[PDB]
Amino acid sequence: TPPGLQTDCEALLSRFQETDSVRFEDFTELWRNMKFGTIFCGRMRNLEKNMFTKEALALAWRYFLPPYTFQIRVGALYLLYGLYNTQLCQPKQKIRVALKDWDEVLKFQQDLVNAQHFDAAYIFRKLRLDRAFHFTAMPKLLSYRM
Amino acid sequence: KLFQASPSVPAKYVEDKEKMLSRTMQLVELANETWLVTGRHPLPVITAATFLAWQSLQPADRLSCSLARFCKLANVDLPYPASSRLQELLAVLLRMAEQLAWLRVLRLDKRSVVKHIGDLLQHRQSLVRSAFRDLLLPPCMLKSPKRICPVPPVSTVTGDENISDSEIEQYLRTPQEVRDFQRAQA
Amino acid sequence: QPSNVLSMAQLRTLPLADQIKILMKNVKVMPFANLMSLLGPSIDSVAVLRGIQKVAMLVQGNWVVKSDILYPKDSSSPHSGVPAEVLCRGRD
Amino acid sequence: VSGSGGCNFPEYELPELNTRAFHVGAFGELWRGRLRGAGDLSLREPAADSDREDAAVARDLDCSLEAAAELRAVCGLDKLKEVIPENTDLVTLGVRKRFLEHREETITIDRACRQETFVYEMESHAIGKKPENSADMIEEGELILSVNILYPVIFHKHKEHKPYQTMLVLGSQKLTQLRDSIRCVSDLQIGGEFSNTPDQAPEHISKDLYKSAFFYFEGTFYNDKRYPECRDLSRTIIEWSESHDRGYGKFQTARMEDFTFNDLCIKLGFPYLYCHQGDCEHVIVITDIRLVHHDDCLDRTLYPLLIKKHWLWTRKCFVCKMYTARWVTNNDSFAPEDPCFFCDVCFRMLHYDSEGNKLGEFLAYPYVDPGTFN
Amino acid sequence: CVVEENDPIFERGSTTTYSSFRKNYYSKPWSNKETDMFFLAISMVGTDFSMIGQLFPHRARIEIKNKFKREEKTNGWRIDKAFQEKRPFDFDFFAHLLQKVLAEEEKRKQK
Amino acid sequence: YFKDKVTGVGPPANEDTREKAAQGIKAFEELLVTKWKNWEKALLRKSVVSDRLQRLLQPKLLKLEYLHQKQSKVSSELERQALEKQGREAEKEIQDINQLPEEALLGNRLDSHDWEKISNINFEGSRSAEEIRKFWQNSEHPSINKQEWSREEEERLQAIAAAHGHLEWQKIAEELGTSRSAFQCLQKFQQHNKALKRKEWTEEEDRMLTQLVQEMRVGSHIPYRRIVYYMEGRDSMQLIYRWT
Repeated sequence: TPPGLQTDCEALLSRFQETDSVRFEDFTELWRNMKFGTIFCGRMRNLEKNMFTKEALALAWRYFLPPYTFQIRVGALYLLYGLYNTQLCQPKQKIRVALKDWDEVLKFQQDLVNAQHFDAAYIFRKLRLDRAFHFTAMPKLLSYRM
Repeated sequence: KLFQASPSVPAKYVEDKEKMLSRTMQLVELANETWLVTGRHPLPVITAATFLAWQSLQPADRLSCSLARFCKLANVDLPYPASSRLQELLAVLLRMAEQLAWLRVLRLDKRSVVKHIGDLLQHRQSLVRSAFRDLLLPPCMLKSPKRICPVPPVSTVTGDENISDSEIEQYLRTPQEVRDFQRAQA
Repeated sequence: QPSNVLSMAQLRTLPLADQIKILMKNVKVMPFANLMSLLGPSIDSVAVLRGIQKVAMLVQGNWVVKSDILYPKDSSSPHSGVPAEVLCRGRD
Repeated sequence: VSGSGGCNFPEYELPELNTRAFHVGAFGELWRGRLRGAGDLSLREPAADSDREDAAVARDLDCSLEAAAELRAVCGLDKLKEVIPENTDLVTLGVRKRFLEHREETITIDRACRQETFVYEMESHAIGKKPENSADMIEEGELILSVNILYPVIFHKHKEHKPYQTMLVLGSQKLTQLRDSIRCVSDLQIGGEFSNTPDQAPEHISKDLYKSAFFYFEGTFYNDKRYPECRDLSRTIIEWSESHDRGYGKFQTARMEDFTFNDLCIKLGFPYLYCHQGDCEHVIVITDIRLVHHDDCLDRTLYPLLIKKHWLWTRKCFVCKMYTARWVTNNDSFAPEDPCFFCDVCFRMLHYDSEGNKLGEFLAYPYVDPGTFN
Repeated sequence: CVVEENDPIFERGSTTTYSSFRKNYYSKPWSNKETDMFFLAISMVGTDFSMIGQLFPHRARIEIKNKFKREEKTNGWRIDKAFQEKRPFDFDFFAHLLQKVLAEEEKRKQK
Repeated sequence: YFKDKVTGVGPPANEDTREKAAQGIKAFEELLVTKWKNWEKALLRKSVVSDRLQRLLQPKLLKLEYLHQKQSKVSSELERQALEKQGREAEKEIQDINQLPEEALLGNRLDSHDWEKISNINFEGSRSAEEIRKFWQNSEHPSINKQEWSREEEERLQAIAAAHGHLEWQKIAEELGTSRSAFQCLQKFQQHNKALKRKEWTEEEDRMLTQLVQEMRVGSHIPYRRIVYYMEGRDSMQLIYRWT
């Protein structure tokens, strides 16, 4: 796991908690202040940036765990949406989702659609439209050699 | 059980019974001629000898083992002082290895001396003679005792009839002490 | 639930290499056609040939079992007690 | 005997190290019944589109017919800014600057990732691979399993066994395909002796001479009987398991020509082993298993892909140091050491005259370099 | 009938057994302040092993006898020095000192 | 845990392993050659000098023990004096053998020495018998000149190699008179030789290079070592220009 990203995510979580509501307008307002999508291009595009954005998406979706609060869930969902939509590199790194992880998102989208939040449901609609999911049995791969 | 290649023991530890018996007999004879059977129990010396024999039969794959590992593999309760006895025997081997020219040039130690044990058993007579010309005693008395059996002072006097009488007054209990003794275990 | 201890039924249940080895150990002299007939027509000829080339040699168009097959390294002459290497050299 | 004990919801036996055994075949049905999974065709379109989007969303999830959420669209595509990572206070920007500084220190160019280019090309081989015909197209919901093998010993002796290759296989395929797809240098070696006649052509490699190969998955030994020459290597392993009370339960034997990857109730990450050619061993680690996606290879018969072939250092000739050797010597008369290496032009001049007569007494064996498969 | 109460144990396979012939009686060691309090108890009470064993709950009678014999053999001068000086029998302060020694040995075991 | 899932205390063996190891099908378990160390050199020196000293002392020690036994069994005084004089001579022999400097007792490169005894006892089976034998014959020996060349022997070396036909380098090195092994001089000979390189590029080799590239090239990286393996004469330095 990248060490700097473990601090960058906790830093952006402050501005995520700073939001007053779950309407998609707050993210558009924060985009003018906290431009997280600056490293998407950088000075070089290779397997280095590929692994960088892969670990970024992985550790960002990791914050979508059930113990996290609803505002944190909305913030993480919109962050993953923006990070995937700002992928201008040659490969299209899709977020990796596990079987156990796809259980909370059902009731999450149910609560979003029952609360009459059209933008929150349209986010997931467009995410499914892009086919941006890697359905895996486990969220991360690991061996026993270490 | 080292003679049979049972599944409980790897094939690398299996050896011949006659060769091991002869090596152990030579080692216990070496211990007998070097004062290692007098006073001490024989069984720990026998265990140390057979352990050294088993190690010397294949030091390439058996020097890394120890006496506890060997006793666990053989399913035999190891004697407690045996290891110490082993050390003493090892020391004897050193006192032999210093006499042989090639061994004293090799500069062996307590661990690398087992691989040449057979050589030490080839000419053990001259080796032990040279070692004894430079006996064996317990390490408790080999600390260079400068005072051996110190002579006590001659104090066989007894005065005339009585040296003193205040000793009796010192050894007796006072009434307060008697009452305290009666109250302590009342 | 002698070397001819295993019968033909128990032999056919063994792999082809073991079958060829046991047949060459028992008969020690046999043609290729007889071996193909005994093993069965359902077995390919190339496999039988590659199997017999490992334990047999060609003598005047026939197949003779190798010397080391009949006399293992731990065996000896039942009549003189000489090592099996000398027997193998003499048979060769 | 049916499938062994296991639930299709993998619970970790040790936290983040391994998981309990489970029927991997039932995943392709469980995840396909819990989620429709439709859309594995890459049918994304290159007005009417908005009308279809409305007719879908306002009927599935949304209740309002107003296209007010489309602002999000212009927030993603239109408001998307060939830029320099600066003028902002982020920690990811800091680590990017650190990487760029470390590059500007010593790194000259990006042309230094051949070990990464290998994996990049082996992954590109899996994308854009159209099928051969309509009847060969993979069906939706196909299970795909990754595997990591550790065969050789030429790598670090005083360190762990990290540097080797990784392969990928399909679920609907038979185990015989995975058996024949595993490539190992030991199959390319040649038997016999060549010092008597180096010009003798290879008659039969060890692949065709000994085809024995079996797998081990939770006491299930799958033997192969396609050819009448192969043998059953599991005949002894069972006896050594039942000769003494070692605590190992009875092992079930089966064939390979009638068993699929679906019935393999195995653990993910557990270090199993595949065995072939007597004692040729390969430690196997099943890391990931997943359903088929719209970006994977569409050819079913052409998917035993080695997604990561690790680099290997070819053994050079010890004499000239400019060619790869092909013969290993033993009991040599002029070599500085016994396990010396020689190439063709060197092995010819070493102990052979113009006419090819054997000079001196020595032994030689055909050394096939492992770089043939690498 | 017992149910899963005892475990199998391999012991004494009837081979050549080592002749131990040693019963190492386990004895609690002696500390410095423990030796000092034993010496002061001797000086206060005398050589009455019974009373000493009564006021030593952490010790035994045979251990006290062995310690007294070894002291008489080694430090006879200190033994006579302690026997010359006398001190009245104390009970409450003796219990306080016992509690202090308990706390000290507890702190030592914590280390 | 790297060899096998069955690697317990005692690992089993299959029947096919005998067929694999009997036909000379060695693949990887024989390529684990390692370099040498200073302590290994010291151990080899000590082992060889100890072996030679033991071979020289064993007959003398046996004769001394026999003389001791005979003088303990015999009773005549004249015979006792004769045996005492013979034992004194043997003791003086043992003394002058023990006080012999460590240069004459090293023998030669091909001297008779028990290599198995040195391997299984001294080296503890860490090095093979042949691996220490050949290492003491040419790699570690005082008769091997460790000094480098002076750029004056390569000319006569190649002259003799051309006059003889490059058949046996041993006789060439012996006639050259360098006091060095043939393998130690042949490396520098081939390093100074010009025939290892190539010449102006042709057209037919471009076809083979393009085929090898289109068959085993990956991304922006080209494995020119494969080209060196297939195409003879091309080294690794100047061959990359073929695609630069």
